[PDB]
Amino acid sequence: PSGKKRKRHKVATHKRKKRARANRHKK
Amino acid sequence: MLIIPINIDRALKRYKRKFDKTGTVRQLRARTAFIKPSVVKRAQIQKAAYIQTLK
Amino acid sequence: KVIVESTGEAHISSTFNNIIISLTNKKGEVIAWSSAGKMGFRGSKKNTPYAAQMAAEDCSKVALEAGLKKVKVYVKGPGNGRESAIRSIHNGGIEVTEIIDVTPMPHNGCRPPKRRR
Amino acid sequence: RKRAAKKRPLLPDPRFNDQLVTRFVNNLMWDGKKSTAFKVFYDAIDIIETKTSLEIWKDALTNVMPHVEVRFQIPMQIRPDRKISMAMKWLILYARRRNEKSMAQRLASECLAGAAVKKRMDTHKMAEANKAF
RNA sequence: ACUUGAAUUACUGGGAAGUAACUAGAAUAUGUAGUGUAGCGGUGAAAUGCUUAGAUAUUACAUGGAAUACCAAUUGCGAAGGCAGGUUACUACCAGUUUAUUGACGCUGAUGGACGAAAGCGUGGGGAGCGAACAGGAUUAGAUACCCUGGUAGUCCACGCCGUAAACGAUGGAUACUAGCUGUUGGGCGCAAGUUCAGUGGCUAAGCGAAAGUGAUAAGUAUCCCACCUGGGGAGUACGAACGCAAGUUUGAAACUCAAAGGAAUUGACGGGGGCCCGCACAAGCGGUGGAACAUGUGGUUUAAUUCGAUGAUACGCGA
Repeated sequence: PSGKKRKRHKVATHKRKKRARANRHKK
Repeated sequence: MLIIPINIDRALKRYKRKFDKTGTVRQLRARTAFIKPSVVKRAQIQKAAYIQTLK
Repeated sequence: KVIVESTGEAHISSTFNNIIISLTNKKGEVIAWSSAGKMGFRGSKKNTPYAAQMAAEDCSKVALEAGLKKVKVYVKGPGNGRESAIRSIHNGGIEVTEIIDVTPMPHNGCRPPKRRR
Repeated sequence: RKRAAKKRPLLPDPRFNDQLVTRFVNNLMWDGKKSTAFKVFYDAIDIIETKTSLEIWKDALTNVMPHVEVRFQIPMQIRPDRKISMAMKWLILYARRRNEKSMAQRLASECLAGAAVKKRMDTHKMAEANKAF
């Protein structure tokens, strides 16, 4: 199919990953 | 090895064509880079399919 | 200091960016070397038949006036110049008796370095 | 996609009945004036009578004929005929830099066989450098 | 009660099917020794880098690590992940057929158990090449990237931990029917032709499908069981719980907002996709403009007014 539908699911899973990475070592 | 006994241009052309025939002028340009199995296994299913549709 | 008995070899090691010719005694002791980059060909023209011919002829009539008459040329590596590196030695005195090619090929030995984009 | 060429046939001159003199005066012409160009050429070749005839001029025209030109800056032969148009063009172009009095006077460069051979020497020196192509 | 389903046994075979232990060569790297002098390496071109403290190159020997060119492939095996130099030991599985044997002992399967690419985590070794992060050189207006030179973790081994992939045939497991043509793998019957089971590809009829397509190894016609779906975003998010050393995995909402998201195919348009052609389009040659002074046109600034319009190619010595 088209790639636009699979798109934005890379951004939604990258922003959460980067947020969880930047919120580590917080305690 | 490619030992070849022995004019000089005739023997040189014979050696050059034997070197081109033994499949090495393109064998090293394939080893200069790294081809992982995930990409080396599709150039077979895309070549066999072409040879089959060319029959 | 090295013996120059009249039986020797010429190792022509070429690659994708240069070529090196080495006329050597029959025991591994190098007599006279030459390179395309040595013969004032710095640039993208090191891998060219003319550069290979000039590099070969540079050492041809240098090792000639030493006592070398018969050569057993060993060719190694890909790249242009393997033709006009033996052409302009056999056409410049010293006579060739073999065109043995000893290009090394690994049997899946090491990992090639990171295919370039 | 020009698909053709005609070479533009020529006709000889009365004096010297030669076909190269016509090409020379044709390259010498300015603003479509052939009579004054012929006059200037005749005065020049008569001034050259100091030291033979136009034979020495046509042999000096040979020293300005290049055998290879650079045009990755690859060298190549030009043509069996464009040699005697590059030679004439170079001679006429470098004879207009001489700080003499008249055109027939500053055209006395055929005996300089002098800004004409320098061009051929520079062309050969620039073509022998890029010989690996 | 029976053998057709199923399972066991006997004979022929089949494989990169697993676990463990030995062993071989090519190649790369390093070290020692011999020869020898000004380069080597790299790029679209360069530079960083190694080099007269002897590099690159060549010969001989030694050390160490990882992977196995040719065979080699729409091959074969495995439930899947996956499995490739050679040898042995310990196992497992599958196919065909003259057997003999039990007699429905079968299919699926929520909770659940086991296995499960790569990356990642803990402990102890190893570390040749490659190389996240990182350090320099280069390109660029900038380049925390592509390119070049180095390089740590890692990649490897012995015990473990998580349980995630485009884990794909984007097609759950069984059984039974329904046209052919054409290869190939391992068996049986064949003196050959050829025939019959068990797997693996391609073309296509009917039939299905919105179409692309599928098509006897169905996405064809039926029956059984399991899982999943109910507009897009919010959202695999919030809260609670379980597991894990951690990274994280599994389960999983709502408030709010829009009238749309989406699949197949068609015509055009475009591409720093391909192929074939044309034009003073480019390549060659000549003469110019942009430099100077003058004439008109226009923009801009002033004036009581500086009449109006075109202000890319297709306006600016134009209407005039």
